[PDB]
Amino acid sequence: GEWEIIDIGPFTQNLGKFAVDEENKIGQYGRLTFNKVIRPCMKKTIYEIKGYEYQLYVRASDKLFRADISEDYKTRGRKLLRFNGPVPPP
Amino acid sequence: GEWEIIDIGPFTQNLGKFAVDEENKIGQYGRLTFNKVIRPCMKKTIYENEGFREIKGYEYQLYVRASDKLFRADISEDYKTRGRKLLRFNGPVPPP
Repeated sequence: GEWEIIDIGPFTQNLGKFAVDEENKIGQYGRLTFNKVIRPCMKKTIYEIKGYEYQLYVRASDKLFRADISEDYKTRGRKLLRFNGPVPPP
Repeated sequence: GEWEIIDIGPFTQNLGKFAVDEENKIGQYGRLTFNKVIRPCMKKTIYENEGFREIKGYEYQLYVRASDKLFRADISEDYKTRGRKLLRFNGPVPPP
């Protein structure tokens, strides 16, 4: 596992939207409206690379949540691993 | 507030010792034996930007292994006073 901080550009905002979409299907937090992914955004590269994990602070419905997203290198499948909160801002 | 990942040498391990020593003083857990601060460790540099710019202090987000479990500890330090404070200590958490 190697870690880096990545920026919060539209590619990163997409992962936030994915987190919210997936959590909305699960329904534990009710109906969330995605607002924004905030800093800091972290990315772990899992090793030859197997895939990645992104740790995000996602603001949905004016609340902040922690979402972890896994991404497989070969298949490019993504999965929401964790989604909890509300948490205070970092 | 600029963030960076910091390495896990003695300064970092002693932030981890701080966190464990403080938590043990609180006593809500059974006695925690400090093992190690693991990667990643994040450092937030807190700047004052209005007027003469300067670094006021730092906040650190740590993963600390203690009694073979992992905990999350956030620590702030004021540079001028050397005031180090345990902002939060939660756990056990799953590994990053």
